[PDB]
Amino acid sequence: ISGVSPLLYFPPTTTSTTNREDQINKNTNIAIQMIKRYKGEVPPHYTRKSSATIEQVEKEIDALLGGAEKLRKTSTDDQPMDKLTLMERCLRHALWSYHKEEGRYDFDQIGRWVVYTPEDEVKLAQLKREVEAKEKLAALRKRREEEGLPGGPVPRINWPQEYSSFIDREPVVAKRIRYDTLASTTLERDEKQIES
Amino acid sequence: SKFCAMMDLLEEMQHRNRLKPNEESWTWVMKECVKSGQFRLGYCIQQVMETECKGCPADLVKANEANAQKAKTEGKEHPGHLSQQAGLFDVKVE
Amino acid sequence: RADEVDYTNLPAPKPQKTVWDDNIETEVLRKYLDGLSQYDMEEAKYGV
Amino acid sequence: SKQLTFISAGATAAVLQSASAIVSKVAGGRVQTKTAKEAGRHAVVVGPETPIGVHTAVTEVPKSAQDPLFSGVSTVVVRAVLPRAAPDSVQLRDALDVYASAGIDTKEEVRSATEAFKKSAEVAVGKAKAKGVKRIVLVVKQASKHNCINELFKKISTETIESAGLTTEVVGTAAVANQLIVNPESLGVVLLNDVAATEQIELAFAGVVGGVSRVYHTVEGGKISAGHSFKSVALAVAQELRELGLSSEADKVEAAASKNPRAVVSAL
Amino acid sequence: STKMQTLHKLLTGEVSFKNKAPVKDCNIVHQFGENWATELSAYAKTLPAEQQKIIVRQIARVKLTRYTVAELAAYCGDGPALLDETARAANIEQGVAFVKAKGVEAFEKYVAEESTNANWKPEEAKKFIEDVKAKAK
Repeated sequence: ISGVSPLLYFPPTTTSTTNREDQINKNTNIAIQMIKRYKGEVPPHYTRKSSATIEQVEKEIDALLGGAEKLRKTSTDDQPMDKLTLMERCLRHALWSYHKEEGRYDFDQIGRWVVYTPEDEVKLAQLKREVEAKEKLAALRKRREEEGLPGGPVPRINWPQEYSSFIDREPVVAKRIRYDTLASTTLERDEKQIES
Repeated sequence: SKFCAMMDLLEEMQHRNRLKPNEESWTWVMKECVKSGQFRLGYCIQQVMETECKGCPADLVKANEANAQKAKTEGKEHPGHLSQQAGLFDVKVE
Repeated sequence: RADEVDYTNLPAPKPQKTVWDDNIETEVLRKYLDGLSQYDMEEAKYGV
Repeated sequence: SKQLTFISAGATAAVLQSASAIVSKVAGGRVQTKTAKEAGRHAVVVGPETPIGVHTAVTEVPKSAQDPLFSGVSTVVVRAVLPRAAPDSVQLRDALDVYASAGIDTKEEVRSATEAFKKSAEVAVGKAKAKGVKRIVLVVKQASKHNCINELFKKISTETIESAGLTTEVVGTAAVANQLIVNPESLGVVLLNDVAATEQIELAFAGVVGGVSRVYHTVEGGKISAGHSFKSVALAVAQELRELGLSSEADKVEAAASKNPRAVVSAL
Repeated sequence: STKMQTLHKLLTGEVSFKNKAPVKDCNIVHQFGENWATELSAYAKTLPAEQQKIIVRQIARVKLTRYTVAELAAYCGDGPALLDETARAANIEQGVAFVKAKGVEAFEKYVAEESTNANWKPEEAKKFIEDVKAKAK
């Protein structure tokens, strides 16, 4: 900051009307395009051989396994299984794979009926962190939005020290510009469309 | 840290001077933990007063629990870098 | 009358890595925020 | 009868209105002035933002409009411009560096970037050969983020230039910018990689020299004028009228720009 | 004598800094003093005409270097001689927008804080705040 500078810094919010809607909408346009490229082409259409709902299938499975309850017998992890147990495991594994792909995340049942290999366990643990974290982030941004605090993150900086510690003003100004726009802008997508 | 200084002072008093801290001394420590927001030290001091002294001022115990609730909800119960998933080759040993 | 000073010599601008508050938002953006800090330090060293 | 195509890219309405008044008053109505967003010939683009359809962004120091401070300087600054997509869509300059990090395939984008750099390199070497210089200066931002776009830029620009037989010297953005503003006579031809910082440097050089008009070479093949201020736009219009085959009108606009930069329309 | 000789070589480009840093207004101030320009112009008078002209030209270019690249591109479009007035007007417009956005008292404290980092003289800061206030109404 050596030397008398020509101008004073003011918040670079010239286009303060960066309507949250438009910024989110642009984020949606960007996110979808990249996802489509990464995945590739929509897979070729498939016609169902039979018509049935997931809920109906789950109800039928529960009915089938409910009759064979007395017939079931406690078996240890290291003992050979019962035909009943084999059927239950297969059905629940398929059902909960479908549910984990759909979006419903009962992280207890998905654990019991889908987790076999330690690699599978690691993947589940990663999923549980992501789901809970994203959710709590929305809650934080919800309270943050209700307060009007800037949606974007704000670094823990003391710019008065920054100008003092530098010898040239150009990089110092730029850092303020970058982090000012970051906080000024929003960084959320229209998840409705992302999921779709 | 105010807490560290007071604990060291107590250590000097009990060990190098042979004087048993009273209820008043521990209450001051508990007040500092509550005031500073260090809700985990309050739990340990709470047991100390419940063990050596006769219980803890219920006003401070409730306040300490209240401090815990705040960061329990704020996503700051444990420093995040600690909670980051790591691996055998994913840890930076400085 | 010995050497006085090297006017050519300039003290390098000591960079400081930006530190972000430890919230859930930071953990989700840990990689992204780290990249910004690295870019900031690179800009400071080179100048722009 | 004839048509002049006005493109607006981040330009305030005042500049566009001034340009329209200047052309109407000078031309006299013989040549109409239509507004659009893309063109290949007889086009003037107003505003710092880069228009759609331009691959080279050359700029020089015209002898007539040399500022007294920069009298006698002769350096050509050519900025390479990658193809520009819609504002919502991800630009190539950013896609080429982010997709690689994300693991997405980057074959088509690399091919498009390679073609743009080759064309820009060919323009730069042609200018260098015309001026007689033996070595050109490549400018690449040394930020860690742009560790892929610049790498391709260097790999291709040096390949083409070395194939042509001239030398290349790579440099960053801050050092070259300071040299170009302070001691520009030590640089003959400087190519700039496609980055926002390089665009600002090109604008700063075009303005510090005293206000000039930049030349954009498009994919279709041709030259279109570009300005950002009253004087620069006025010079851009004067050159465009000269291209259409109007000498006296071009000279009058140039004289008015030299005399009264901010109020050329009333000056002439 | 050595200081003036070093400064002349530095401006001419013959002499580079230790780390090859850009020779801006800020860089010179930290070594050759705030008024390096004053002690250089007087020294140049003891040199032939060609060197005197080069010194004047280099000094003028260095003063233009006191602005950032973005500021030069935005404001120096219509020539360097008009750069200062254009930059001042743009800064004043920003001040007016700030005042209309978040009151005056905050703006007063904001300008004061900015003057601290800007190394601005109190008189210059007082003149600026008065000018923007007058421009408002």
